[PDB]
Amino acid sequence: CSYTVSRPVYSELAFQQQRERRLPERRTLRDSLARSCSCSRKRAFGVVKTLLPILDWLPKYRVKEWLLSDIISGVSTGLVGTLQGMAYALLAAVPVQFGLYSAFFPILTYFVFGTSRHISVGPFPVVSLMVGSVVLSMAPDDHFLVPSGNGSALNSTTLDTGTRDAARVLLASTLTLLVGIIQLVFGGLQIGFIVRYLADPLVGGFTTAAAFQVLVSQLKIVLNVSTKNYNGILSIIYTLIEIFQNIGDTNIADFIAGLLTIIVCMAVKELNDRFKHRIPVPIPIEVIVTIIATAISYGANLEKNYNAGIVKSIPSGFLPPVLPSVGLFSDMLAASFSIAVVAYAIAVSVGKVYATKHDYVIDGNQEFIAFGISNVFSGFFSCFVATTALSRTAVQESTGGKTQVAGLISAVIVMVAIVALGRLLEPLQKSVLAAVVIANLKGMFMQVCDVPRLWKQNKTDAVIWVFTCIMSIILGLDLGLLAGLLFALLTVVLRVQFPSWNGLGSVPSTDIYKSITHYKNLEEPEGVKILRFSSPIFYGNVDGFKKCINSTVGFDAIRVYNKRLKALRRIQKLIKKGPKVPIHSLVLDCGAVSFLDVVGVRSLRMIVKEFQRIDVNVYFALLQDDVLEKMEQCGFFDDNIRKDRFFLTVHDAILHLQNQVKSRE
Amino acid sequence: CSYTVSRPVYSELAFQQQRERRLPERRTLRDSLARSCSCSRKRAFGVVKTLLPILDWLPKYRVKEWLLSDIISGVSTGLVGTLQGMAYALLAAVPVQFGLYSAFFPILTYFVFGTSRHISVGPFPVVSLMVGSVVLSMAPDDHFLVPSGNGSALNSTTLDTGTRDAARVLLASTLTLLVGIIQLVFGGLQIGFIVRYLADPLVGGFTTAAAFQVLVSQLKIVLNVSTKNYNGILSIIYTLIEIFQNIGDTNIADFIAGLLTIIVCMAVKELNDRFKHRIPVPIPIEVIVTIIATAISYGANLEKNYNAGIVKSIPSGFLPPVLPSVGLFSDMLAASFSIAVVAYAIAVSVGKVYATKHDYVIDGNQEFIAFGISNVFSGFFSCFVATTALSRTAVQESTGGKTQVAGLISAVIVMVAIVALGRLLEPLQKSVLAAVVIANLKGMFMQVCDVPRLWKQNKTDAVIWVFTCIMSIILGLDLGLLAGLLFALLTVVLRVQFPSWNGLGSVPSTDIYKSITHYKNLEEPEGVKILRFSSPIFYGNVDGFKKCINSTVGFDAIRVYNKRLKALRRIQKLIKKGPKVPIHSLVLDCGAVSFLDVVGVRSLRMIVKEFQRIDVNVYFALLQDDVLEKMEQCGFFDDNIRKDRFFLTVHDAILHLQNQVKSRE
Repeated sequence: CSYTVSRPVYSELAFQQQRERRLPERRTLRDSLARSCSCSRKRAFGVVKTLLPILDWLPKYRVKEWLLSDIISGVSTGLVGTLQGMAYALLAAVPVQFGLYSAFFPILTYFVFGTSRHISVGPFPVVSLMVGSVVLSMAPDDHFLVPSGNGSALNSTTLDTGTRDAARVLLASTLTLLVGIIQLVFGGLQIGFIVRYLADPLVGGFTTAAAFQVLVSQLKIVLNVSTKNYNGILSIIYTLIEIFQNIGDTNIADFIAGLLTIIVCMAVKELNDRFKHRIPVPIPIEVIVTIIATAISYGANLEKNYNAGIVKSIPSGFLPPVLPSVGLFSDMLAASFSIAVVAYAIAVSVGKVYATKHDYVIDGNQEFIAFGISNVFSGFFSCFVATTALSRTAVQESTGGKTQVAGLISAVIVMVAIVALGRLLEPLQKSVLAAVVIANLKGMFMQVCDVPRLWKQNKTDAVIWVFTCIMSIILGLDLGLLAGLLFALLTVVLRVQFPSWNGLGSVPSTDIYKSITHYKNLEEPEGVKILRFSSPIFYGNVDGFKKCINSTVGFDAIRVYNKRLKALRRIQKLIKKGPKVPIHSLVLDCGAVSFLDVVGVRSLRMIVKEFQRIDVNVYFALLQDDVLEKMEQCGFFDDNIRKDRFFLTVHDAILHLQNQVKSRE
Repeated sequence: CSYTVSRPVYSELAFQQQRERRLPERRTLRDSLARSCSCSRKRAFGVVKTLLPILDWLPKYRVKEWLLSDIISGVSTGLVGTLQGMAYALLAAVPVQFGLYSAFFPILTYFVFGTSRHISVGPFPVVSLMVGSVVLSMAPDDHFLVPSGNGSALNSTTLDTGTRDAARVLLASTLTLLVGIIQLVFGGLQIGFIVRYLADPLVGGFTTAAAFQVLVSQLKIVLNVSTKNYNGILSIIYTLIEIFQNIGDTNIADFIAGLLTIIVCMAVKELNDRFKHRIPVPIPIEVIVTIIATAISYGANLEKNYNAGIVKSIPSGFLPPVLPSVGLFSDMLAASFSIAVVAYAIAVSVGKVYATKHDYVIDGNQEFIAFGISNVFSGFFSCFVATTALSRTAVQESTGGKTQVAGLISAVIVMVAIVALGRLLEPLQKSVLAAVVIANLKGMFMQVCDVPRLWKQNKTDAVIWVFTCIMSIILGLDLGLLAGLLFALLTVVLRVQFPSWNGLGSVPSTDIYKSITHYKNLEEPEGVKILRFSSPIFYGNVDGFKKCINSTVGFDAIRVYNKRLKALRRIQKLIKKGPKVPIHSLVLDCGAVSFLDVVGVRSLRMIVKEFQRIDVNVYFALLQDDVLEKMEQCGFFDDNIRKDRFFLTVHDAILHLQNQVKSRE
């Protein structure tokens, strides 16, 4: 309707006098720590109710209808889990039997501390790759070769397959303990704002470039070539050239088998996703392609006939717990910190997707403790880092999943695949397992189509995507995440250092002020020049704030005062012998200021002092209360710059000048 | 007087229709690049005048009295500068004559490109300490010892003084050449915003730590003790422990002489600073104490009698130019970058001080270019990095200085002290030169008294002072500057990630809105809840923004919908068988937003969608045009969330809500 007000021009002091303030809360640190820790039984039961989420949904189960859906979904993901687990184990340089352990022990721990319902904890292609980089860099192949075999001329320095795996397993298991501890520290100390720095373009660009390194790494298994485990700078570029140089030393059997299941698993996946309305339950294409693979490889002995690469290394048994090799945390702390954060970032991202669709909330701090205890419990049983794969958790939700009981039943399928089953997968070719991983890389390879979308959107978000994608390819993969966080935080500083300053003018017959570079019919007060400056002034944009003022007034407060004294010598010598035209005032619309950064507030007192010497007043328009209370402490309100210079509304500053020139020409 | 307005409630569309916008400037990069480079002679004359500032003040001289003033200031500053150079030569591990060289050529170079008038370019204690640390880390003492001298049992591995000085001088020349190249690159590319990151507390803490390290080094030199040139982590602590262990192996004469000259110089300096009104020109205490030291040390032969440490290494002659040892840039790039940055920062600080004290302006890029050319010209004549010392430039201002001619006369003093004089300073003890440096450390040691002042002020800036001071002591000195800039940027990011959110309410009979946590008599509209959020929303403060919304509304937009759908199943099953109370709207006062970081506008749209499902409208109050134009591109205004939801003024949203609840119950 109508918007009419009638109030005096309360600048700063006409409003601060009659308005009583609130008494601030006293320090009383002695009572604060006492009031924090409660003694009632409600607080004691509350902290345990959220620490062990099993006491929430297990007593409130729905055996009538929920138990039936968990069994059919458990046996579904159990077959997909035991195959993806043994396939992702090749990305971490660990033997194939330790991949099944990563799909059994972490699930048993994510049943009493987990705060999700539709998350299948297990291996992950990106996370297992980062673990494999640590195992290869701290235990290479040329560090275990023993000279034996009565060679021709020199010592028979043959491969030392066998006892070499014990150096890789103890190294991978020790890494997971450090990963679990870091997650417990972030969850215990309630510090979770570090994961907020991993923006969606940063994680999207990181996973896209990580999919390339997985593609090159898995291509080595498909072509059955032998690289030199190049690690460091341009690791993916160097290993890609070595594969092309060793194309002749490939295996036709592994190539024709690996490329065949690549087309089959990908075509059926896109056919099932597109034609979802026909059949609700996705057909286990990854499972049926493995059963037919081990069946063909068993009849025709591809190990002896075509010299293919088979597993033939499944002992089909458990192992006693082994203590981690403590002492290697110094050379792995940098890599473990990156793995622990990227594992939690993917866990929450995938978890929140299936949380808003089934309308339930997932706690953030509990997710750290949940994966923290799982990684520690898996480290004591020779496992690698546990996460949640989007492809594996999609099977548990599509086939019907309600609680974590579907995952517990999925652990029984992996359970029988270790004690009794597992030996049947002996003649399975490693190229088939190296292909089901590439078939799931389609979800991350299609993320490149978001770069043109982010370019039409905020351009700074598209640069972070390309920066992280390239930096996670040139300089390793763990350093790419660190080089992306620093570049992302630097972009935030660049946006608050170079703000969007305008020339706000007045709209006729109203009180609203809009930018002069966006509208035409905006009138400005005669003599007054209004300037808006977002991105509150700090030590970095304090010099730019001076340039913004000099640009909107047309002159410089230093050169004008210099020319005055340079010309005043002629005026003061006439007795012995014998520019700032338009600017009347400067109303600074500092309404978007958040902090002060006293290093920068010293210039605000200087700016008023500079313009006061050239007969120009520098008023303020929209300073907040939390900033004005900060100026009083930083030594700004002296016997010259009083509070009357500040105002509450931008139109109040103009009314103060218009009423001042009428009573004083 | 009175502040009355009368306008309709223009929310977003009632104001955007009748208000014509301005046509944006076309890209036309061809004409922009063509219009950038000018063809007229005026632009060429201007760039030549601003590149070589000698053509400005030299033809406009005032010989009559300026000649005598510049002559006296030049002889005084020449004495002071040759003393400071022969003193700082010990901090750079180079011989004494090379300090005199570094105090001669940079002054001649800063005469045609310099843009200041009261700057005495030369050595500097901090820069000399950094150069000496680099030289010691890249050329230690145990890397040149030759076994010779027919020792007792093992090889007589005596000291190899001599040819080591050539290697140190070549290394220092390469370092200063790289510094000059980096400065020229920073100046020509017009990139000067990197120096803005060096805040005043950061520079203060860095200078305090550098003064502490200089004190430790000069105490090592005075006591005549030999350390193991420890460099790296905790270098100052290690060398202090080594000095304390080797106290017995000192020289009584050098120690007592150093203590006496320290006391004398400090007493005379404080007496001249306190009683300034008595005598205007400061008495050259350094000059007279050096004269009396070299006079006493010549009569009584302190070299043979008391076995004191004298110079006895002044050849008193020039040297042909030497080409720098190019190829060592890889192992000194970071050190040269830090040295150039700190030198330019100190130079700009001193120039701005002595320019605002004499009412003139000094350019930044021209200063960078001038210092780069000076360092490049000094690198070709066996010198180190050049800067301006606050103690040396104070003499040129106190004794009377108008132009850089005082520097040209100051070079003639060093000129006559290099070719002919200088040999008279042969018996001068190194402890006397190592004491004037400590006497000049009083200005930086008193900066510790600013920590209590910055604590009462903005506390985040007082932590940067202590953080930089400690980090530049534990982990070297060059890394402390890098560890301070990153910490400062992280502190800036933390201030824009955790904003100061309030509960703004309405003041009766007015239209201004103040924080509810600062005033008592503030009334809020029935049902409406206003929330202000500074520090524009980005990928880091999205969860913080959600938490602030949930705290200001009292509930959670997800848990309420969860409970609604969990209670709705009981309602929809009765046919088969047979919270959000106070919150009516949420006006977000997003007036302090600068950018939106589309990852954040996605969360904004998600919030608006979530609150729409619980019958709660989320309006906006003070969104700027530069943010709305970004939201229009980021895919926010769909067929459901129109622009009518946005408003121009905070009171307009309240008026609209009141009209809606009056016209519709």
